[PDB]
Amino acid sequence: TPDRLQQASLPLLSNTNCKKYWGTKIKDAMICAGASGVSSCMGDSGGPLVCKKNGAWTLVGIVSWGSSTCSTSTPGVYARVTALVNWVQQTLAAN
Amino acid sequence: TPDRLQQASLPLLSNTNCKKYWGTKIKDAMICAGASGVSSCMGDSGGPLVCKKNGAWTLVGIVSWGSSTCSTSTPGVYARVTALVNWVQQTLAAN
Amino acid sequence: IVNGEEAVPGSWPWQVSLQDKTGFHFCGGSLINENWVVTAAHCGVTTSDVVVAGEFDQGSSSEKIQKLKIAKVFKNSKYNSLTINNDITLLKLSTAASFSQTVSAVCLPSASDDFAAGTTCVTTGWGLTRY
Amino acid sequence: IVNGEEAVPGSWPWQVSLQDKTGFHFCGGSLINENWVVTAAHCGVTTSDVVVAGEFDQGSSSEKIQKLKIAKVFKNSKYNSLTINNDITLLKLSTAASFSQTVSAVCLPSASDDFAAGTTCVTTGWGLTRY
Amino acid sequence: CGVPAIQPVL
Amino acid sequence: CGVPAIQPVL
Ligand SMILES: CCCCCC
Ligand SMILES: CCCCCC
Ligand SMILES: CCCCCC
Ligand SMILES: CCCCCC
Ligand SMILES: CCCCCC
Ligand SMILES: CCCCCC
Ligand SMILES: CCCCCC
Ligand SMILES: CCCCCC
Ligand SMILES: CCCCCC
Ligand SMILES: CCCCCC
Repeated sequence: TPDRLQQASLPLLSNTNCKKYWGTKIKDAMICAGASGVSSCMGDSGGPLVCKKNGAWTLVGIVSWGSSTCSTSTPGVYARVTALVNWVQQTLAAN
Repeated sequence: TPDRLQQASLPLLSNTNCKKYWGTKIKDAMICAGASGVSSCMGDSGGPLVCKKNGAWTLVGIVSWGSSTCSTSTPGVYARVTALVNWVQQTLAAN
Repeated sequence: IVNGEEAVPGSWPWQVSLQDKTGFHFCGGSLINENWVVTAAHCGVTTSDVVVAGEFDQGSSSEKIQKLKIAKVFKNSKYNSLTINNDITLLKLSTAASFSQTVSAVCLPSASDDFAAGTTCVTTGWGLTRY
Repeated sequence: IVNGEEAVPGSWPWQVSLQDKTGFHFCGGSLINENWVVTAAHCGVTTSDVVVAGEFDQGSSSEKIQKLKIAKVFKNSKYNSLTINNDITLLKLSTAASFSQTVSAVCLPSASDDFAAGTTCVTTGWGLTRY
Repeated sequence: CGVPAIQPVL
Repeated sequence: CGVPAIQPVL
């Protein structure tokens, strides 16, 4: 575990292309990124995957799971925030 | 996921013998069982591994993790209750 | 349990089912006494979740199950999320279990307790029977 | 991040560190506003755990970090522990974050939001740099 | 503890 | 939201 905050650029893959690595473990509320030479790893979980949209950094994914070895050739799996923003908006409104 | 409660007999392995399958992922507060033809699987987690001692069923392990495929040739990994009973006794006393 | 057998109703008294407010069983557990339930730290139990004791058939509505509310979650602070070591959490019930012919406590070992390799034990629960 | 780079101090404002009462960082998180933090459901966050904002160097005692107490854990009830699907939990802070030059909120997308394959984004955190 | 009213059968 | 006071450098 590093003492200071790290960062890594990486591309978004398609679920179809990601099912080639993970098959049927990839579900609708999951979005893959990686296989680029970098990899999120144990301790990064819960963390953010951000992309810029209209020059503002916006939450696209949550560090969920991937390779047990954090393989940088194997795509990481993040929770698809786009599919989970409705529940978040519902929760914040009511609480 | 089955509708009714299942059960399975299985032997306890040695950590040394279990490190042959899992290597350095096996830590001191973990105890293996399985590779016998049965396997605990997703949804069993948190569950009990009991052995009889003096004719009373006693908590020896907690269903933790194992094979992603629930392979019945690969040993499952349970939390070693023997190593975790001191903290439990401390917690119940104080709360 | 992949390749397991159907348990006898009521025979594993301490076995409880952890389910969220959707009705979904995500983890198992064990009654160590009438107000405390032991489960795995990795299970991620909150207080929106419920403990269900006295159950055998999850799809049977005639069963006299006990839906127990969680007051507090006591995760073991030596629990390591990265290695998944020290994976044990205690659940203090806000409502105490009524012990019966089907609801009871499993025994806890002594720190000094010894369980040799080659010894046959038993595991129970409603986890995948196939993958 | 295996093969990542050291971030610039203060540059990822919303990034927070989830740590138990032992001081141990188990998961990351993101401030969506001054009273709410988004993390993963599988992280297993309780209220004995603390949210730490305004941090860069975990081993630096001179930093003006913000240790935030969790009031409630809102696990997504569509979260599936077996498949690890719908892995998102909200954390209501009992004590609100003070937004500064280093502590702020990341933007949330619209359900309708579109992010194509081949698009380059960024991931941050204090997870293993090697395995 | 450890002794069920309904007995297990393996 | 989304616009830090300290700017990222990749
Ligand atoms: C183009 C550089 C990528 C570095 C990480 C694999
Ligand atoms: C001796 C019978 C074992 C059955 C499970 C593999
Ligand atoms: C627990 C029963 C499993 C039967 C199918 C392998
Ligand atoms: C003794 C249980 C029989 C059904 C599963 C093989
Ligand atoms: C915990 C022991 C309870 C016994 C009731 C008579
Ligand atoms: C996040 C930095 C990793 C460097 C070692 C591969
Ligand atoms: C830009 C960060 C440099 C240190 C890690 C390669
Ligand atoms: C959530 C918006 C806060 C703005 C304070 C002026
Ligand atoms: C689980 C059996 C309990 C025995 C003591 C009343
Ligand atoms: C994270 C930057 C916040 C911009 C709005 C005050």
